[PDB]
Amino acid sequence: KKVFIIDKQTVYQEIDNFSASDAWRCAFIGKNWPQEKKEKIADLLFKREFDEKGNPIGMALTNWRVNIGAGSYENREAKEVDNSWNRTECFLSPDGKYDFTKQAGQQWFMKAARERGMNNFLFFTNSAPYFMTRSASTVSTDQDCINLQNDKFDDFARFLVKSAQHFREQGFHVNYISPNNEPNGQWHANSFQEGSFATKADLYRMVEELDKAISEAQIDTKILIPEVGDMKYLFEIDSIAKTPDDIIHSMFYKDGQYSVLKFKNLFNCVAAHDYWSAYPATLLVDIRNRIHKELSANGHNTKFWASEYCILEKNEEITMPASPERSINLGLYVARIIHNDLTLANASAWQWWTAVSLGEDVPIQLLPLEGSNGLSLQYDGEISTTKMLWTTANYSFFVRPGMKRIAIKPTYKISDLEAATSLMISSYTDGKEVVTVAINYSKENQVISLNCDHAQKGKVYLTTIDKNLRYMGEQPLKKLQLPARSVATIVV
Repeated sequence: KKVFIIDKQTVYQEIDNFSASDAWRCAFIGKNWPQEKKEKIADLLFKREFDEKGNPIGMALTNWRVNIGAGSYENREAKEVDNSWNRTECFLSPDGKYDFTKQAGQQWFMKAARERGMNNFLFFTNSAPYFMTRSASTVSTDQDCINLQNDKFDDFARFLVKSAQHFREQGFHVNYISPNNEPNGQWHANSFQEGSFATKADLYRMVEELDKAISEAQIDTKILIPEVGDMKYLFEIDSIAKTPDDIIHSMFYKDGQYSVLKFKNLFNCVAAHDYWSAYPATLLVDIRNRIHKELSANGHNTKFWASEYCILEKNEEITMPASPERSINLGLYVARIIHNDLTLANASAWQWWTAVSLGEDVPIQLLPLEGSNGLSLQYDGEISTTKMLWTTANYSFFVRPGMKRIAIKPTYKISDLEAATSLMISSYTDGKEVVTVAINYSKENQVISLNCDHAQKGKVYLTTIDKNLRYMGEQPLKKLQLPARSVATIVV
């Protein structure tokens, strides 16, 4: 039996949110799906309530990422995005007129979120509007620099700011704008999707122009970068001048070549994606420790956000025919990413890629109605929750904006690396509740003692192969039973 002491006096990062993305699919669901199904998805995502038996109803996410379209849909007769799922409309047209009735399905999702008490939005782009680009398309045709014309950084910044301002004037708190996605990526090799490579010089200009545009508009919105596809780009990795690597030192130190710290409207936070660094455990823990080491020595109190992930990689832990065992394996694999982001990288936010998917790689899997194909999902389908939804919820439903991570140390020291394959646990508080989330990654049931001031009991919520964040009643803290292969949230 293991004993953990919670220390309310040792405080780490402030929590901003847990999030997911509306990209690609929500345009269809919000516009076409049956009302009751739409509403049900919205409840699983946003609604912070318990059902009749005391079980959380969903993730109750506290940010929502909206994909501002670049118009690969209007421009589709060009050499554009090659499929109907992944094309986007654009509010702005080449004549400079705005049509805010577009992106209707996604606007439905904004409205549904707000209705459920979640009014915190981030607007993100995968490309500048097709007509502003070098290739005349959201599909770029080189890796030289950003697929955006040299005199259109201001036009693009103005487009992004006007869109945010429009939605603010409709009552939506669009608090962040993310102008560039995975700028390290060789996007010109990919027509499945909108995209652009970009250099740090490109990124710096976008920050500079957005900063100016936000000040002119006087909107309460901040700029988030760089959304690198792999956390390795946060440090220097090659000898190629153009590469947007070395993000932390070059962009988020005051003497960095492309330091953005001076910009008033910068969100003081670095965003990167979890991709390709979640396995093996040695890589998982080392790279995330490095983030916190380098970032916290910048003397600026800069936050970190893990801003995109889905199951993309393949490995022995998660690559398997579909099964209830595969299902919980995926849930625990991702819960481990979450824990290490929060505790090693000290992340202030953890964000999914698309909330819904046809695969088993995010919170909600969409199943064709029987006998139907994948394209039929543009119109109607069946909602299936994954264990990833529930293991995220262990965190997201209970770890609310404004809470701070606090210390929870065992009596016997474990290494970051050893914890990753056995038992991971972290705590958070708003001064009224203390929330502890324990991952039992091992194949053995474990018993723990939770020492938390003078408290004797907590409510337990449990996700296993059999359980979707099931409420387990008030439990004695001195003897908390952690099933093998489970995530438990303990609320004091």
